[PDB]
Amino acid sequence: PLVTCTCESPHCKGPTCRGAWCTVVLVREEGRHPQEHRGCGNLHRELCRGRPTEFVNHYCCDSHLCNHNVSLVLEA
Amino acid sequence: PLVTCTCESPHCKGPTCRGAWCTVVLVREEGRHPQEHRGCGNLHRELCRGRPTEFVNHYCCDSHLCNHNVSLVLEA
Amino acid sequence: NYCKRTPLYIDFKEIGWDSWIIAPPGYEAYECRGVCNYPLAEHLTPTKHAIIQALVHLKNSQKASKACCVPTKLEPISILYLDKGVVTYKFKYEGMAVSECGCR
Amino acid sequence: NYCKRTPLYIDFKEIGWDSWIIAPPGYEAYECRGVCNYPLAEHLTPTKHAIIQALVHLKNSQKASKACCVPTKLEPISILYLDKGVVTYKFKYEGMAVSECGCR
Repeated sequence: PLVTCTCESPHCKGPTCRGAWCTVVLVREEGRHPQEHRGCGNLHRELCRGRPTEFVNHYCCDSHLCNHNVSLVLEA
Repeated sequence: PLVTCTCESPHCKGPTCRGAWCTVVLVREEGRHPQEHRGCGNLHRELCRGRPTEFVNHYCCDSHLCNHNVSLVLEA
Repeated sequence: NYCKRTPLYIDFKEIGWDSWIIAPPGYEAYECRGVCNYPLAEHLTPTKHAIIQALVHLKNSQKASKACCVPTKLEPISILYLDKGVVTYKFKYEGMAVSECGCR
Repeated sequence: NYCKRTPLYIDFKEIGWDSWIIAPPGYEAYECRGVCNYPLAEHLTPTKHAIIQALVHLKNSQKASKACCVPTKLEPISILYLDKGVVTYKFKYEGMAVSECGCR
């Protein structure tokens, strides 16, 4: 059972994708501003489960377009 | 049937090694001085067969310590 | 840019392999070029190790390096080559051209 | 220096995975660090593609990049993890620690 997700990242072939869950990933690489990625997930469900840190935050959901405008925050 | 070879390169565990043939490789990387490697070969015998170029030259032989003090030249 | 397969044409004469490879004179080998930035897209089939290393690098760039864009499936090509001066046909000369890039 | 396996200890708390990995608190993951300079040592099990690419890079550093030092065999570790709040034992959590480095 797949779900349709907003796709918003360098790797998207289009505005949506389908997968087992939808994802948002907020990433702060050293010295730069946090960057937000939206897409789908099929492997590495365990990434959904990590506690947020100062440099990364994962969000996963499995409803239709459930990641469309979710916005995350990083640890202080 | 293996042969004992002079080993003279960053990857040598000692002064000699054993393999199917002995090797000398002369390498000129862009902007630097040509560097000589001596060791043994077991795979990629075809490298022995390439014509010398401006940047690389291979020599292979299969006698006891046959690579000990062979010195190569590169193309102009 | 990001990790992906890119063109790379190999001329056998330029590297001296025409002394023994009779045909073809060269071929499309491709290469994998680009950075593997977190998060590692699933089409780059990252390992768990690559994901963890990417995460540590994010936290401290001096503790671990980024994961690397490398070929993960190679394809054979057909050649003619000299075997003791005899031109022979090698159907599957393995490991010559990139079909898939990956982050490792 | 040259491509080789090097130490890399992973603390699960530092990357936030302790929320679901109960034990151990971390492990020796290792990493592959170093350059893959021509000629590619046979213990780095280079592919033909890596050798050819290394050769092209030698001739022109802008036509192809160097081959890359990456893990080529990974080993599992054993963990305890939370499955729906239940602590369970996963014997072979695959792909977690480097046993072999390689040039690709």
